[PDB]
Amino acid sequence: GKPILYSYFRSSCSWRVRIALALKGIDYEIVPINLIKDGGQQFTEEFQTLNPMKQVPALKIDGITIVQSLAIMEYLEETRPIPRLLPQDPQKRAIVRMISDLIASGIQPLQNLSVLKQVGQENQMQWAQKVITSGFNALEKILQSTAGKYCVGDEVSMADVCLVPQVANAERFKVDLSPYPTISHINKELLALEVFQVSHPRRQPDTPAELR
Amino acid sequence: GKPILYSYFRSSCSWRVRIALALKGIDYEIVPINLIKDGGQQFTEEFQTLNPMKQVPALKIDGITIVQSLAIMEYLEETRPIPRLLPQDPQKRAIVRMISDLIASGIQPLQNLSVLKQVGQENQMQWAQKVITSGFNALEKILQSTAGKYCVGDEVSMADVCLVPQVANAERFKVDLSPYPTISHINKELLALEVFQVSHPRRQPDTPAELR
Ligand SMILES: N[C@@H](CCC(=O)N[C@@H](CS)C(=O)NCC(=O)O)C(=O)O
Ligand SMILES: N[C@@H](CCC(=O)N[C@@H](CS)C(=O)NCC(=O)O)C(=O)O
Repeated sequence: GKPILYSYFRSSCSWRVRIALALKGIDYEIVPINLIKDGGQQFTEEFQTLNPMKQVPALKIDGITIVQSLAIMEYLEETRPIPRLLPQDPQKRAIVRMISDLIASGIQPLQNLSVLKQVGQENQMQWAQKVITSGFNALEKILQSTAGKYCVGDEVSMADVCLVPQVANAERFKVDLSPYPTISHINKELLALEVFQVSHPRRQPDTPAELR
Repeated sequence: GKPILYSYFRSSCSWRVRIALALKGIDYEIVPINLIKDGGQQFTEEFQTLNPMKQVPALKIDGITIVQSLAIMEYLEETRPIPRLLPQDPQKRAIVRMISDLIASGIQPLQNLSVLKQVGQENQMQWAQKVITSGFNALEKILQSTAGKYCVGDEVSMADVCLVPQVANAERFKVDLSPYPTISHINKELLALEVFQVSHPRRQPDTPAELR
């Protein structure tokens, strides 16, 4: 059977994996998990047995179940090598992983749904904006040394796969991107590639009709 | 020159790297970065040029500067292969990375100093406890399927290197570990190994005298 991705249309972490799967040419099926309706499907007993962390994505592939988007992408990289998400040179690989982790560990978790719920309605917007602006202040500086056409040199990497979904989140939270011209430029360049379009939140099984 | 690690004695993420460096037998120097005194040395202009994200660890090695503890550890794994932080089988590698990311992306960032400062004095303790108990609820369930002597089978891996420092944080935040017998058992087993002792917060250049 085809690999099965458990995804939510609006989920940044899910988008990451959908981009990687498109990049690697892997035909997969999606099982949508609605993260918001009736408290969220991620809390169901069935989904909790799939991922005790109660998050998407989860990928069933090659007879196993993998959670954590970067762990998934590293698995895909090791088993379906081309196109490469990571370059061959260990020093350049470290830079790609550094940027991916800055986003995936340093920004996204602090603006995740469950965290925003704990912050509360009155402060969640400002909180999300602060986390993202702080992260992008740093990332924009780093990209001055690392970026070519893309985040790390001239080939698409895992850092780019993390960048686009986090920038879309920045737009959703009404963050001013004008002080981040390099993030902005690279984001536009990546969005011109088919693998970032076919995988897009507005083209998902579970995209609400009003957003298609 | 020897590799230079920028570290804080109490930093969980720094401990990770110190364990990996000990594991790989790499002789290194530490430059302490005091994260608390006078607002924190991580905000100095000099440290900001080292790491715009204003966090430890940072490692200078082989003529480059790497930030992000998991990116550092993956670099060390690729360049100094034994003892292995990741197993040879891509499916087992995915499990090690999943657990490492659960901790490093799913728990630690939400109990980091800068986040606790934004939560505020009145709520930070309860916040940290909630994040850690939620993460450990999930992790303890996952380890039921994955763990042998250690988090993933019978060889120490990157998941173990992430586990111990996060458990020490759990102790510092007064989290009840009694419902986590597998995390507790594995933690005790790893703490019996020299590489987790030589690297310990209480044996650092910058350990306050009262804690030595
Ligand atoms: N570090 C993770 C985080 C996964 C995650 O936070 N997923 C979000 C969607 S982007 C989620 O399922 N949140 C559910 C919730 O907050 O209740 C990974 O990269 O897979
Ligand atoms: N994802 C990171 C996080 C690094 C991090 O949060 N470091 C903490 C120490 S454990 C820090 O320097 N915090 C400084 C602050 O919060 O101002 C990594 O694994 O290196």
